[PDB]
Amino acid sequence: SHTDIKVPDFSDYRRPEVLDSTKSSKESSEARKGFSYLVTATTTVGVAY
Amino acid sequence: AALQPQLRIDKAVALQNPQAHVIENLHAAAYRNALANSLYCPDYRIGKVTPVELHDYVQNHFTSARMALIGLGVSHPVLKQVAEQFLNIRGGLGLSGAKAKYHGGEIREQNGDSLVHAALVAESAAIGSAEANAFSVLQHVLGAGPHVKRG
Amino acid sequence: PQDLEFTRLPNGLVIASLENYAPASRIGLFIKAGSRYENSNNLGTSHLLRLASSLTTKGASSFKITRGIEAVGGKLSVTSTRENMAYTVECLRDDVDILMEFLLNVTTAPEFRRWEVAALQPQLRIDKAVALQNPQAHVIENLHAAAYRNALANSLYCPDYRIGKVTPVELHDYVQNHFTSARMALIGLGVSHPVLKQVAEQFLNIRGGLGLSGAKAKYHGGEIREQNGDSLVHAALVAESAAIGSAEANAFSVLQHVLGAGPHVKRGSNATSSLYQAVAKGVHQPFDVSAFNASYSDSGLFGFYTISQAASAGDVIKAAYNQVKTIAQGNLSNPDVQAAKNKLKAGYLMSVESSEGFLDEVGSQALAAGSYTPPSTVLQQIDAVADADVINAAKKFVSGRKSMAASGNLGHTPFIDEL
Amino acid sequence: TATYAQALQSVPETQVSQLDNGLRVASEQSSQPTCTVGVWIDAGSRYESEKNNGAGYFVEHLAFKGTKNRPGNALEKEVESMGAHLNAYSTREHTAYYIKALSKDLPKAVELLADIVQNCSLEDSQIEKERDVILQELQENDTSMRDVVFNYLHATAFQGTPLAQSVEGPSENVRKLSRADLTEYLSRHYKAPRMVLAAAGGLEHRQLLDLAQKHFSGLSGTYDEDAVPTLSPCRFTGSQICHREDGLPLAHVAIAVEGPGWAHPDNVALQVANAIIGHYDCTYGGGAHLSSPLASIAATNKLCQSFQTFNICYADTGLLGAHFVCDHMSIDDMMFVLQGQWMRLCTSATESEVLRGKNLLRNALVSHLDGTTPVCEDIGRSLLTYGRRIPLAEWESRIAEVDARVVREVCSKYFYDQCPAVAGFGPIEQLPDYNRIRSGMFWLRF
Amino acid sequence: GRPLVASVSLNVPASVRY
Amino acid sequence: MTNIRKSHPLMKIVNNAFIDLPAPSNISSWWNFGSLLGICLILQILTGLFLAMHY
Amino acid sequence: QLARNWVPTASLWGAVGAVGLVWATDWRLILDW
Repeated sequence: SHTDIKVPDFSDYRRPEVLDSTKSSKESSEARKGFSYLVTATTTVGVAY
Repeated sequence: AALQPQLRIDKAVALQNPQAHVIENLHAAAYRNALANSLYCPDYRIGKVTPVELHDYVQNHFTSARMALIGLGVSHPVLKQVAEQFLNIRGGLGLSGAKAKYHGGEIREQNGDSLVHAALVAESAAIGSAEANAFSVLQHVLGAGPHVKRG
Repeated sequence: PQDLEFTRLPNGLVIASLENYAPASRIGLFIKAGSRYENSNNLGTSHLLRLASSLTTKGASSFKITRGIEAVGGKLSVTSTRENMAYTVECLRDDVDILMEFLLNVTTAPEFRRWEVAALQPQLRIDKAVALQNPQAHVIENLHAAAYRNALANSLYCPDYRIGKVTPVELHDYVQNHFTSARMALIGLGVSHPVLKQVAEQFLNIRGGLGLSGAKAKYHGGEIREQNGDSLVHAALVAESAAIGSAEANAFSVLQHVLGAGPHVKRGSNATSSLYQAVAKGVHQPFDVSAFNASYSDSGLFGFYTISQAASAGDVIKAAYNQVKTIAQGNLSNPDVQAAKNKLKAGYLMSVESSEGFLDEVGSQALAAGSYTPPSTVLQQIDAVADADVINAAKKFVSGRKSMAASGNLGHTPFIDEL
Repeated sequence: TATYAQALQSVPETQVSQLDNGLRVASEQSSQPTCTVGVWIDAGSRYESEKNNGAGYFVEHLAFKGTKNRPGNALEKEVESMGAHLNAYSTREHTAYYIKALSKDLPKAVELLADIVQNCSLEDSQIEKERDVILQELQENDTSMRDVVFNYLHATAFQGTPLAQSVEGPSENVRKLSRADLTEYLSRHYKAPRMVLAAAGGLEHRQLLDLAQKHFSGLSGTYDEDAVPTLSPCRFTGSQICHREDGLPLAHVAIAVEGPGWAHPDNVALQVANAIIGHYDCTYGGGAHLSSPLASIAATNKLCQSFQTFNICYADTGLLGAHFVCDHMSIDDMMFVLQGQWMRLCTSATESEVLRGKNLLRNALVSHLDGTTPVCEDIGRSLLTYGRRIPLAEWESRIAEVDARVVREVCSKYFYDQCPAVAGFGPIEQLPDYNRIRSGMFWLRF
Repeated sequence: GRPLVASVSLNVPASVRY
Repeated sequence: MTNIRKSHPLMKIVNNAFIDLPAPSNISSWWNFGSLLGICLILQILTGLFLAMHY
Repeated sequence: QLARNWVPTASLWGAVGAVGLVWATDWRLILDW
């Protein structure tokens, strides 16, 4: 019935750091996110100039 | 679909008259099956009715045996003509399995009226009988419709 | 620690106490005022009153009250039935005094402020509704009407034209009418008697007045059938049972465990109940039957509440009912009763072992008796039941005026005349 | 007497005993005529394979259908002979078989019970019967929406882990299921030390262990391997799931982030933050003057019907979040509120409101501790969790540990700027896109 | 059967039982 | 709407002609002009002003 | 009620403004490199 549903794989678009199924995702999570923000901030310095 | 909303507003205005609501309940108390059937829709029955359910009861209970046509101001032959023409269909007919099985009891609804309404009934007889007349006489004994205003 | 200490007052209100070692420290307060004590124009009042709980006392603003209990961490409770409303409260071992003091102010110091009364009008329905999720809920309430006339027929809920009907005053009287220090009964649990013993006489001595007992409920049977939209029709058959506090009340309490099946095993259809078995044998696929026994002060009712499908109900009833006959005809099993006794004794103790439940069981005796009976004595008395009793006990339910309540799709639903 | 400090002191202590084959024994004496007799097993779905999914669940029903020495329905006809209630239930991380009974006939109970644990009648008569009921139930299970969304909830966070999977498992397996594979899992994880036994009542300890003694000293109940101890840390998925169905009147919501496992210091530190933020429902008499900002607003403007917050800490994992129900036009506003409370805690919170939270949890703690079964019941998981530890009075000491900075510093970790999980059930549509929620986690200082 | 039943109002929780 | 900071001046509720104004999913960079048009204009006004300042 | 937190936060925003403010005009100062 309802439970027959399942999650298909998004590993593709991912990047390898948390790609493992057995890992604590938190390990990179600190370093993982900061990449996303480091971009965001640096974008701004230019705008400001 | 558009006729679903309509029933209540109709169904309501009939219940202005308290006696109205009182009567409908009564047929239940005195019967079981047939006459106990309301002239109105119990409200969970509302969304219940399909075109088909209608559509059968249409043709189920229709027959040229049961159908009866009455003219008034018009000559018979004109009447006589078209009558047989279209109105001859079947058959099927008439589902008499309802004897209504008089079965008494009493019902008391707790309500907010200052004027309580009640009635007492022992079953009378069938229509078309001297007894039916006898009660039709027996009423005018006690039974008072006003023959004089306010009297 | 110390066992049950219950103490009559001059006011006659029993102050019962125990000493615990536990940091849980609770108190409870019982009152005789049930739905039977509402009048034709007093209807739903207690039910409304049961929502008078949180309101503005005469001792304090309800705000302070409410912010009071939480920041302390205590908890309040209120409970009623057709007979005895109960005001329960609990907090840590240490702080009961602050809380306990407020228990008074509510029952002691009423204020009905016409504005503050209005906001509770909306509330009843939303409460009143959720109780009627359970079909059996709606079924039961109707039943007391069918079997009675006046008292127990009174609902625990507000007939809806009665809604806008209730004034502060109407409440305000029933407050003081039915309150008295004769009727009021206070129970401590974790707290020493003397502390309990102190303040009890202090505030709670008021009058007097009105217990008015004129409701005998006058068992008067009948049957009621509501036409509804359920696929599973619900119905019950009741010949009146006896008063609470009797070997008969026990006999039926025994007589139930004969047929009466609560599941003792998860999902298990109880075989030791002949009822379901003697039914399920001749019967077809899902259904349920259980036996209903309940008693109040002056009297109670015994019956069995059936759940079946469209056609089955009658035979579901009939066979089970016919199966009841089997018992009434001289059928007996002493070990079954014995096992049932084992069930009951256990079931009783398993029921009683729970403190909070037993907390009721304390004052449930009180307003009934005012003394305490060790369950041992009960367990003894449980034994005291004769079989011919339970034999003729069922015979009564066969031997006397019976009543029905039915709701659903009724097309196949028989009357008691079919029975 | 009863005095809170002293009240901690006098309690029948945790008892422990250990048999040879890995069985654990333990007890506490409540000085009660009755005893809850129970068993807890750590064999999970997280152990179960992709066919084994839901099998143990299917198994769960089967025990009481009769056993080896006691064929079909000869089992309970002895049980109800005593008048002792009986019940069993299972869980993703645990399964608990237990009995509630008078202390008298216990000599049969465990021996009755021990038979059931391993000796079992595996009979396709019952199988097909039970195979049907489950299938019957599988479809019926759409009727309670609560359980429904949680299934979505796990699977969205734990995707790629056996933990993420249906307890009853997918349907077709149940049809495909054969009792040999059971016998595997029967043989696999029902060995000791996996097995654990406890009880509470008038029983003390010794007089338990002596009549523990030999079945199930024992019947092995073994110790070998099943490898060891097969488990893995599970992945945590920033994501969303939505089942949009607009017909229904109301739409549940669940939102959460992952947290520490069972054993972990902070697990208690976050017990209070929930208690503080509290919960609301349609039906309270609390009104708008309650202290909980949520119960104040959600009663005020009835922004929801009700909600409650949950905590579930797995072995390695924990779950913090709430579950609410609100009008299909009222959804957004519940949220923008709900992010208020968590976020404001992480910075501006205060020691006052700490106390009101502190007291409650003390109450709730002490509260649940009454009654035979719950007392009995702690031990089993606790054993499977912290071992024997029932650090009763310590919990109090543990309570004294928590601090204003603590809660802030704790919540700073597990809330501020994180990736939340989002479960939903229709008529959702109003519910904003993720990208709002995400930006909505971290304040801008507003 | 039932006790018969009960009702609840109170504060922090809310319910109805049998 | 409890404590929404977009209510207090009602002007902010007129603002929700934007931020919650829904749009279809698929939209080509063909659609970016309506924006630009207004933006191309803003600059105009300003520069077209400072001209006059010395003009 | 003596708000304790937000004291350090404001300490940044102030320094956030002043520096950038000095950055806006950028006049007489000390360090170059």
